[PDB]
Amino acid sequence: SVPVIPYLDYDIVDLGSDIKKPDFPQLSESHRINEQQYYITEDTPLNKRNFMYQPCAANLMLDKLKYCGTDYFDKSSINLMDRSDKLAFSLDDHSVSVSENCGWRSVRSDVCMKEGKIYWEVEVKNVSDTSHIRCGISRREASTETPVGCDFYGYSIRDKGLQVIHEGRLHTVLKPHEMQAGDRIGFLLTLPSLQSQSEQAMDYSLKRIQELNNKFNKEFYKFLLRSCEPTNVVRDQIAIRYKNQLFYESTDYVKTTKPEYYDNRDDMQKFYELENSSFEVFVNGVSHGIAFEGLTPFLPPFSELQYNEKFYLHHEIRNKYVNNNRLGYYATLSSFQGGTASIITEAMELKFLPKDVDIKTLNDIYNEQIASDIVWDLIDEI
Amino acid sequence: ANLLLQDPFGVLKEYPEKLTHTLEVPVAAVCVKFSPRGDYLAVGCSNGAIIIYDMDSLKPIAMLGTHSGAHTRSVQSVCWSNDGRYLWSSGRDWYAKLWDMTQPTKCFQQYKFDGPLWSCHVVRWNVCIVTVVEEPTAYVLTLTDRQNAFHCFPLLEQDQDISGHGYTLVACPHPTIESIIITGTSKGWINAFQLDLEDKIRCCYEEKIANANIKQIIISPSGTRIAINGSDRTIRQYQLIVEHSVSIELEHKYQDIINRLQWNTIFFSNHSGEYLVASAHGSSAHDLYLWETSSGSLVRVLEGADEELLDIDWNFYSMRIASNGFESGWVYMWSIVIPPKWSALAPDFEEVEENIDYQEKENEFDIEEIAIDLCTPEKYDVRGNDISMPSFVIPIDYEGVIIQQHWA
Repeated sequence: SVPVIPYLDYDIVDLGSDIKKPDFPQLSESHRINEQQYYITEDTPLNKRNFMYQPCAANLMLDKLKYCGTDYFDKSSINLMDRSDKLAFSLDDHSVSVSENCGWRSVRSDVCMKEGKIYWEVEVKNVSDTSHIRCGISRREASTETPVGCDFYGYSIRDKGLQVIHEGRLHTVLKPHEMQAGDRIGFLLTLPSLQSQSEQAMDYSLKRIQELNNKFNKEFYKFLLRSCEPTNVVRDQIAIRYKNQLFYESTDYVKTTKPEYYDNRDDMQKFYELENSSFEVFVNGVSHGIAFEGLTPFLPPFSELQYNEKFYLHHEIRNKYVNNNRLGYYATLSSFQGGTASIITEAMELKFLPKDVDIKTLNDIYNEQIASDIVWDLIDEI
Repeated sequence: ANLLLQDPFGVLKEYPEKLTHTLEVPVAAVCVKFSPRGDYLAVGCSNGAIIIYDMDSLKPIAMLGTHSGAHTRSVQSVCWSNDGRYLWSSGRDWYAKLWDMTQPTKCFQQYKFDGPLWSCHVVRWNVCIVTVVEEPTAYVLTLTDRQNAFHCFPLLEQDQDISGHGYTLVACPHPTIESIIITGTSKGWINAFQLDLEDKIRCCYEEKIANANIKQIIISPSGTRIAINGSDRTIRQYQLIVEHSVSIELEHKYQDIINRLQWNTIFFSNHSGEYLVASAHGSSAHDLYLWETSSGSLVRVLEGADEELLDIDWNFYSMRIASNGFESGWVYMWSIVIPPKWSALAPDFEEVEENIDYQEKENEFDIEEIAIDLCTPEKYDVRGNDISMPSFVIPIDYEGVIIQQHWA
């Protein structure tokens, strides 16, 4: 219903120019802590109104699509889209740092955790009695304004004693220990396989179409939920010119209630929990146990993307319960009142690296995100 | 007085600015005088009444002068005893009726004088200084142990003639000495006679300030400042020093520069006289003035009424200004008007006036044998007053209340 937005002068690069096609994150002088000037982004968009953003690049060879999605930084790092407007980071240590008059925020790094084993460490610089941080894991659903842990879209641990955070509650289930100005936390997140994920997601799609559906029309929400595939993508990602640059708006997931399903076996409303998950933390190398084992399964039938419920029902038509390759848990970080935390990406900057062959570095799946982004859109280019 | 302890704070401002009350008294009134506590308001009237109001509902509790000793002529002045129980009232009927509220309508005792009267001023509840018309001495009316003989000692040394100094017309007893009484002649000299409460009277001060007909002399309640109201359009506040041996000096002068008008009555604040309040005389004088007695300047103007005002009373316990109408007879009243607060609704409410930047703490995302006494009443209030010396409440006329339902 809308035409493809045409290119502009800076969009057609040439061999010689060394400028970077997603226009650089313009930084702003935030404050001085840890003997370092950190910086908030000033002129690059943030994720709002239940959107996620990504700088597009005009890709000249492509015909139906005229653009490609792109990230800014070379290796894996924080995507500056799902963060807060007072959340500062410097080009020196990549530690996120809010000012002392700013509160509990959240910052997500762009690497998705979908299946397999991913491990990385997170450096912690300045955690005083007055400045705090909450490191851990979250989906794309967890609002980066609130700190991770109020909901079932993220989990983390406290700074002092590492009280494990879910539903806002503080749980002393691990070994209690406090952060200081020099620790580093490592994350053995064991995930189920995408085959095992797909069947438990398909099971709920069958267990939700009619099994509790005996609202004024229940066929079309069943029809949308027929039409509920495990790994298939429905993406509406469109190029836009914002602030004199070029970007994508991607449809984002909404908050919803707890996935409950009546198993006739044990006679109790059972919770959907992922298979064989483990949330192990390193405290300077030592292991501390499994914080959570029952991670949510999310892939079609637990994440509702943004949907026009009065436009589509009346009628060609998209679906709520889809994938968009951004679906899963992320490297999630928070900061409070000057509490600084830095994310470590590569094996060369890791000190306590366990010896598993299934472990791949944080930069690795980032490249697999680089691998997935173009070729899924090449498939959508036909 | 426990309203003001939690009213809350923000009521000490040392004047009232809004007129809140109006005693719609049909029979016009000259002098008004509050009770020593904030309870009652005596209203000296023109046709010989002395109406006495209860200040809480703006409606009278009695009008004395029914049984014995009604002021037949107009009443010029009324003072009260130190407690608030008796009441000396000097009128133009040549009598000086001392009342007792215990037996309300019946006068306690009176005395026939040499002429009409200007004022009265009560030093101890019995003794009272009364100004006889055009007499160079004031006849102090000491109510002795016997009720028939009031020794009217001349308030004058035996041979010091004040012909050329004037004629005594005002006398205000000193509060913190109580034995010196300063009296004002009619040609600018001010005599200061110290009673021994024998009758010896030392002339502690005789001096002309200006060749004017002295209208009124007032003292601060700490005796520190003394102000005079000449017949020239000037108010002369002094600085009073006494141990006896007494001495004043000209602190400041107050005058109507624009309108160049006369001053009717003047009055001082509670503690040390930080404020003077005066009522102008001429046409278009619709408002009392205020003066910062140290800086000397016109601080505020109390724009309430509609036409000239004659007498000023300031009972600091209620922080009120009663001010009688010169023309209508109506009795305007200013009052420190507190506004309510909705923070009284709940014990955790709070009334801010700015969009405050609440700063985030942590847990917004995280889910008796002490000394008890019942015996001592409080000694002071937020104004530093002499509370807990129990004032003489009015005895409601319980001899005549039983008919008082039927036909007054």
